Amino acid sequence: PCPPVCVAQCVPTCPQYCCPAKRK
Repeated sequence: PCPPVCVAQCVPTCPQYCCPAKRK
């Protein structure tokens, strides 16, 4: 599951699938 720090920041500890990629 994605933690709030991943939603606000794409840190290295965060799961790649949770990182919010600014694109579409």
